[PDB]
Amino acid sequence: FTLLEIMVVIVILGVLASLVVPNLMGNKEKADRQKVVSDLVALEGALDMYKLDNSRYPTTEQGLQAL
Amino acid sequence: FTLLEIMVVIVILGVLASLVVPNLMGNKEKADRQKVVSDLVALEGALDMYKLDNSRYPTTEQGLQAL
Repeated sequence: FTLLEIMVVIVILGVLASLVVPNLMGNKEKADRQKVVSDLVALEGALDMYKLDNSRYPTTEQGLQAL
Repeated sequence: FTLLEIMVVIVILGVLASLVVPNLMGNKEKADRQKVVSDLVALEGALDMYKLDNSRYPTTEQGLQAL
């Protein structure tokens, strides 16, 4: 109640917490790439639409907000 | 491949098919006249030849087949 209730658990605690290694850190950073690479085709491909109707692309100061 | 391969072309299709107006209909009907007018001189002029040898023209029921 004081020893068995504790000492047995102290082991179970560390035995549990020791061999529980879920994963790494930084996988999201790899995801940031495709998130931007996905934009690349989506950006140029979307701009091409505007390059069709107005037959041209927006100006720098005009920015992508024109899209 | 799905949008640029299509949307750009949908425009090019209509832009092409829209400003391609070749000509009218009925010019052949005008040609039917000269085709018959050409016969007129050719008919009488040809009949005149028969009006020379036999000194006269063929009969109605005899028709132009006599020529």
